[PDB]
Amino acid sequence: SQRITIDPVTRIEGHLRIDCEIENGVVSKAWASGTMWRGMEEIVKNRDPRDAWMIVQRICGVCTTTHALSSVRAAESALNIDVPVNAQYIRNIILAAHTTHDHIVHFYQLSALDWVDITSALQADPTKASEMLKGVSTWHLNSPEEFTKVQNKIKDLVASGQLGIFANGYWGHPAMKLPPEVNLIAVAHYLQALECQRDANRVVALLGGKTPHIQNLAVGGVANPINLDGLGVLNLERLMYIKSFIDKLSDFVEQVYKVDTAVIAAFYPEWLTRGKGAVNYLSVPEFPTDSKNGSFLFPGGYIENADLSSYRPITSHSDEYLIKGIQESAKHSWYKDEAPQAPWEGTTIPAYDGWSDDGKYSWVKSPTFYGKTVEVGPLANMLVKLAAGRESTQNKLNEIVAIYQKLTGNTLEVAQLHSTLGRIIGRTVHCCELQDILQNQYSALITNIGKGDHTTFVKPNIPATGEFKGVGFLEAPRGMLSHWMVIKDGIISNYQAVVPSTWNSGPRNFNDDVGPYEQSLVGTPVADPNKPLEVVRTIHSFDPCMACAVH
Amino acid sequence: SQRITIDPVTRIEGHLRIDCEIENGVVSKAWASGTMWRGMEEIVKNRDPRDAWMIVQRICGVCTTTHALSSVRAAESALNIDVPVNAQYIRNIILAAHTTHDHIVHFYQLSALDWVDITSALQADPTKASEMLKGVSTWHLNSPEEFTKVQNKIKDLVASGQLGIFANGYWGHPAMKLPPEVNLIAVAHYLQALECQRDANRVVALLGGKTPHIQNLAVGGVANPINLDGLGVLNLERLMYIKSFIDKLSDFVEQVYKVDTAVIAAFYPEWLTRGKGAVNYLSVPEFPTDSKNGSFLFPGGYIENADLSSYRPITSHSDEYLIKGIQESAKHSWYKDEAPQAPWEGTTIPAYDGWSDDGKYSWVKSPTFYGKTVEVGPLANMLVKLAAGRESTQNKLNEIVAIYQKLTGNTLEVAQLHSTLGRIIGRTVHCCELQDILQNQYSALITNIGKGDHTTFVKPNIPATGEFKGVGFLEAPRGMLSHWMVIKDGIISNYQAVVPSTWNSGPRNFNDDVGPYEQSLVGTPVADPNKPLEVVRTIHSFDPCMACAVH
Amino acid sequence: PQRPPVIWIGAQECTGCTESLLRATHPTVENLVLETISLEYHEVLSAAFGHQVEENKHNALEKYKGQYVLVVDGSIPLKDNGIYCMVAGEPIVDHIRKAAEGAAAIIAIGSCSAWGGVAAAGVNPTGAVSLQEVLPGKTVINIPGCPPNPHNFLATVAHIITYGKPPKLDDKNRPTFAYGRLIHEHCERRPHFDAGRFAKEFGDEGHREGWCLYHLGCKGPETYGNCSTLQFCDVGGVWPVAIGHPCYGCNEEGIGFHKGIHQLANVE
Amino acid sequence: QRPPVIWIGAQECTGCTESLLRATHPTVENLVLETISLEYHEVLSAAFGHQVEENKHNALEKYKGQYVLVVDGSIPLKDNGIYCMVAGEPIVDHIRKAAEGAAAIIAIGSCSAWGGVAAAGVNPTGAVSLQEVLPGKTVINIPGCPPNPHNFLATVAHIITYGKPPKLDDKNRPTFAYGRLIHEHCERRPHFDAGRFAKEFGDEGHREGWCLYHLGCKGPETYGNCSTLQFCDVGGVWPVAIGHPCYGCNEEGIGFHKGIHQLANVE
Ligand code: SF4
Ligand code: SF4
Ligand code: SF4
Ligand code: SF4
Ligand code: FCO
Ligand code: FCO
Ligand code: F3S
Ligand code: F3S
Ligand SMILES: [Mg+2]
Ligand SMILES: [Mg+2]
Ligand code: NI
Ligand code: NI
Repeated sequence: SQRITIDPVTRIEGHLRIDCEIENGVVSKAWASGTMWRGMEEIVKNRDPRDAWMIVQRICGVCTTTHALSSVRAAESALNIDVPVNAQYIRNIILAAHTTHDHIVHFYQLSALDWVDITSALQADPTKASEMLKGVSTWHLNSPEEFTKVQNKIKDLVASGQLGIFANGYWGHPAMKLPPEVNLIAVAHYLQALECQRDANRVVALLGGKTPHIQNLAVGGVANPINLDGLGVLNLERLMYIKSFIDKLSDFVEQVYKVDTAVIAAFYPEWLTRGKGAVNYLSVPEFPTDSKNGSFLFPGGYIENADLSSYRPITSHSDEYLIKGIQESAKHSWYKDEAPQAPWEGTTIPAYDGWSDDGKYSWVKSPTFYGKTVEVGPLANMLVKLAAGRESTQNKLNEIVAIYQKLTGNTLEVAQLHSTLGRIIGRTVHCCELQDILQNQYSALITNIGKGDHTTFVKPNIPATGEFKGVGFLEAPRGMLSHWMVIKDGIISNYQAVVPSTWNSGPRNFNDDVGPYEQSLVGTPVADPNKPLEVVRTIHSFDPCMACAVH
Repeated sequence: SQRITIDPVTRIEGHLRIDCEIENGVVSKAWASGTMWRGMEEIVKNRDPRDAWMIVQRICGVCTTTHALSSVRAAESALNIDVPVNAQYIRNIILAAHTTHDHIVHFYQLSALDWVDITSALQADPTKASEMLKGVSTWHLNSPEEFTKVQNKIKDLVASGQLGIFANGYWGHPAMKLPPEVNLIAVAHYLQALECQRDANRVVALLGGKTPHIQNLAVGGVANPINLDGLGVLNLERLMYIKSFIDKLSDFVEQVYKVDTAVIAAFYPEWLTRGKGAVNYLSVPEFPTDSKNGSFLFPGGYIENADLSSYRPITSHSDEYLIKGIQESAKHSWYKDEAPQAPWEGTTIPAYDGWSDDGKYSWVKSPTFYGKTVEVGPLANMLVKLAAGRESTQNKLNEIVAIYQKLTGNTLEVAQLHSTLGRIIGRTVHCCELQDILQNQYSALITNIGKGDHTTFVKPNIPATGEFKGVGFLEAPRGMLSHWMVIKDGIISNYQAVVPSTWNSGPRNFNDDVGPYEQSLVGTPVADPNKPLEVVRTIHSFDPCMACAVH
Repeated sequence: PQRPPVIWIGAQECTGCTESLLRATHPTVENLVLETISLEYHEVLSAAFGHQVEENKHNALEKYKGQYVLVVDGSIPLKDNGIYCMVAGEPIVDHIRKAAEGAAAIIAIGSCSAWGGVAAAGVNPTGAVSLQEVLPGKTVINIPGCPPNPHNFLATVAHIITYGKPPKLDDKNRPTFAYGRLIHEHCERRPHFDAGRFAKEFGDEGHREGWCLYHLGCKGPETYGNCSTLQFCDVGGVWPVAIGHPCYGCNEEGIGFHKGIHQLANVE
Repeated sequence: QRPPVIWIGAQECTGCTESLLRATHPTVENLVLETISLEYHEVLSAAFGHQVEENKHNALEKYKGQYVLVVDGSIPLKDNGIYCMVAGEPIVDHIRKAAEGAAAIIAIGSCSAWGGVAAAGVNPTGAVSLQEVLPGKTVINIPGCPPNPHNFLATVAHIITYGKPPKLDDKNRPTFAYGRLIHEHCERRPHFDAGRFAKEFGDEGHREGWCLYHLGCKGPETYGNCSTLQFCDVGGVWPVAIGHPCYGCNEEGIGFHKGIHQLANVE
């Protein structure tokens, strides 16, 4: 038996340590540890409810927008405010555009170097590389000339002797299976991804006021002033500009990101058979389009024991079954109170005592849904949409499967999606589907303004006595997010965030049950225990964000 | 035998009428007529010399910057002002970036549809088109996928039944010689050109304050405040932004525009043997780099009777040989005073009397140099640079010739440059050489600011008595430009612009000698006198600007 | 799907107003002409010339009677029966009046067509006038500037297309989203004006600190526009004052091309 | 050879790194391939664990006296450093080690510049600024949450091109970016002067682009370039232009302390 530690895990957000026991070259047990805490729940306490969103947005800058939107939703929940529909359209466009940036950066900048060997790209024939894509993609930047320019960029970096962030990589590792040509294609797409994600954040910026960290929200709606005839406000010229960036995203997402996801599956099919983290999945509906905080464009639900046919739909952010099920434990976390807590009654009292295998080992809490461990995020969101019979999701998945079948002769069944590659596929499907959300919500906004509705904000009143409670749900890039606010005498008396990477990365729980990261690693082959690339491949598939997980 | 009129000539700036006598299927005699006048010379009279540039910049928006720069140079000449070297660097970057925009748009948006049949592009095989460019260009956007997307835009436009500006063009004309594939390539490059020209204008905007019509000049230097440590001024961040756009221009210019130029010659080699406009050529040196309005990066000179070996160099904008040679006549123009006039003594008294074949037929004056007709513009500027033995020019021309050689098995000699295609080639060479000017001047500016020189402007004084004469020379995109200012009692008492299109488009002169447009057309074959595409091909090669020609 | 037709006629233009479109990004000129409109006539870009292009124009005026947007850049010269701008052997004033008869909307793009501009300045050698002066019975939408930001025009056209009527206009028939406010009543150097922090000469200490340009002759106090907010070229931070030069008042009749660069503006 | 940079994240939210992904001059790809050699950065590094820690150690030795050290996030001092542990050691120890050989040291963002949000209120972890943990060193502060990335990139460029830092104010902030109050260069100042104020989001004044002072704008007490440089290089994008007051995120004692709607003191 051997014990390894990976600390720091890189190409994530934040500070993560992973430990594994390895028996005969197979992981037998794992531990996930968030190693940094700020106490953002305590920082926001005792403030005006209207102020929380600006503070708690700073939980994370990778998933910027998400905590801001969840926080305003939580205050609106507590206060019983119906958000104006134009404010929903604007919030929706921001979240969809943000999530587009986030997923593209995850696939390329964070994850690709687990699966791609840059030094092997130097041996590639750029013309053969381009020929491999004929009839596989219609992307306009897969020419031999593009690939040669990229290859030369790699050659020049290597020749400098200053590899920097590309140094001491896992070049030549036995788990690296792509041919030279495919490694070169992937580097070219990594660089092209950077332009696409920049366009996505231009959308976010024009509505948010900047990114990272948008500044256009309010408890009661948004701060954007809609006036087609106004100078210096959100007028038709500004809306046209937003539209010009929305229109630039689809080709790369569909002709590059979607295709590359199918191809990675084709070359790494064993990764459809490992990295299962849970048997229960949860997602919330997202993108409300009515005047009453509902009519969501994307559905939500709960899947128990992987049974899609008996899933429980969730169609409302006020769903009592959802609300009542959520608790968090700190039995194996560095906090004082250990019994499972509903978040309106939550505490976050630090109690660090160092690493212990069988005791406390993480700043992440352990969330459960009616006492069960649950995986959240794009795998959950995709499975729930398939359980719902959402045709858009079925069709998009089928497009990926078709590319995979062209390359391999094989199909993918739903069982194969409960895996490391399934999780990556779910994320890609999400990014693809989000492009239609953007078109839909831009069109909805233009149409609604045309009917004469320029309303964006409903001013709240906050009773100066009494105690009342609200919860804001959001389907973030990494899964279901919830912010839970208690107001007493007009100020925040409790604030608890239960964040998607909390669900997935949390340590063993009150019943010593294993959470998704830790469970997913059992069975992972490790060719070289000094260089445990296989471990990082599975962890990265969850898109860890530890500032989120811990806050 | 018959007489035709082309009115309006399109795909030029401004209002031009061309008449041709056709005998035995060939043009035997031609007339060029500028059919719009504004009287810009009169509008600027009696004003403060410092104000002229903002008014006379509006002579033309295609060649924006040029009249602004020539005007301040004229005032500085009259006043004996030495322009700060930082102001020269800034003026130079603006002119070079502007000219890059201007030449790209001329070749693609204005000229390509004389030589390219868009209907024929529908018959193209995109894969064969891409295959034709292997080993001919390294451009990254010549894939079959790019060409297929472009072909589908054409197909969709044609399918809509609304061809708009592409309607009733010269599709299937016997003078159209490109294969389907090459027509498709050209349309793809036409669209790609639009991106490149937009980048060039971003360089201009960041120094000029906007474009069209920059607003950063002054008699005495520039209005840009240089302060690396200053908020809201020309600091290092703003300079880095400028550089980011300068760096984006070269690949298109070198790998698309330069190559297409060689390809058009390869397919239309008879156009190397027609369209000679003159036997005398003039250019002025450009891009001063010292503290006394000299040390030009590009050379100037005068070539008489096509003899490069005995040319007269011009190294100074104060050269009395250059100054004393220039006169204009209105014998065949719609002005009153007909004898040749030196521009400091020039008049512009309108005397419209309608079109007359043998009398007055144009608002353009007829310029001469020591009594001779002269061609100006990129052909002149290239020939002068070759006469000067400029290695950069020789080497760039040789690259175009090598591509032509590879495609045809034939070479191009200097005699073949005195032609429609030679003129086009000169323009492309200029655009290519300008990218090194941009790099050189950006670097010079950075280096000079680093020495502690932030000076940009020296405040002029203007004596309230006395008469002072100044001339400002500039090598504009279309050739040598000069503004001539007389100051008397503190105000402009005479102002005369002699503009490059005036030299080339001017009507028969005081001795009834034929100017370059009119001369160039003699001998042009015309297959269909109702659709005289061959005439427009030659005329477009000069890049006519009639707002410039007439003012 | 059919695109709304546009007929563009240049009178005494410098072509700067057309060239503004080549800087546009929303839409780019290529998206404008392929997706947004059908540009039925434009002499700078048309494949056809001479008789063929004049046939295009007559056919489009007929086919699209009552449906096209007519755009004119440049001033219209009336002196001597219109001969200072002749196209296809006829005065441009006549081409413009004929096209105006069947227009659904009419736009004067640029100061020259909006109010005469530079072409009508000084002694006005050619009797240059505005488009509204040539078309007294018609509502002309004025989009001034020399040239305007192209999106001042493009968003006006978009409003017509998307919502079926022009944008809201001021008393000079200028769209309020672009011309509704004095530059000086939305200028980022106003704090410096208020404090008496002025540049006195280009390159001086105040100028190099980004102070107010009023004493350099800034016409922002008497010029309506969006130059300080929308700015130019969509790169961020680019308008004449930001670059270091006073506003000349090019948008505004009686200011641009009338007052000296260094002449002081009246302040309300 | 390109100039070396070592980037260490402490109690960071990663927004300061993310700001680089919006940059255009240079873009992040040109930054890392052409402008600098980014020798350590955990968000982008191919290597992980023992390999990446070996990379850092090797770089600190090879480039001793030459590298720019950048830190994002606050540094927690409470309970002997244990609120941020990397590779089993308090981040304050990794920072102090890396600072020893640094040619220049930059605190990117409000958290590293002055403690920021992480140090607000009750300050659960005893979070402090980079300057507080490196008393012997001159720390260049580039505040904001996050700053426009070019406030950082043009500071680095100045070091690279001209061989010294940009001019700094008395808080060690570059004057090109932080030399003036937002309110002393804000395009809504005429409205302020005229008493033309938005009173509520969506009201008539708000929908005419009027001054946001009465919504709590902190422009009068916040140094920065948000009204001029703005964000994202698309033109016209900063919080006030979008319709929301400045919160004072650049400025210690303003952002994360004062309520959004609390009025600023005007000088
Ligand atoms: S308004 Fe200005 S840019 Fe437009 S045509 Fe007149 S002079 Fe040219
Ligand atoms: S005078 Fe000009 S620079 Fe000064 S505040 Fe007014 S518009 Fe701005
Ligand atoms: S300054 Fe702001 S964006 Fe940067 S690490 Fe701190 S919270 Fe995040
Ligand atoms: S209070 Fe804010 S919006 Fe108003 S002028 Fe000052 S900085 Fe601008
Ligand atoms: N996505 C995201 Fe961040 C995490 N986990 C949040 O919420
Ligand atoms: N180039 C240009 Fe315009 C002309 N002719 C000028 O000068
Ligand atoms: S000169 Fe014109 S472009 Fe704007 S800044 Fe003044 S109105
Ligand atoms: S909140 Fe921050 S980003 Fe600028 S506008 Fe105010 S300092
Ligand atoms: Mg929590
Ligand atoms: Mg003249
Ligand atoms: Ni996050
Ligand atoms: Ni011109």
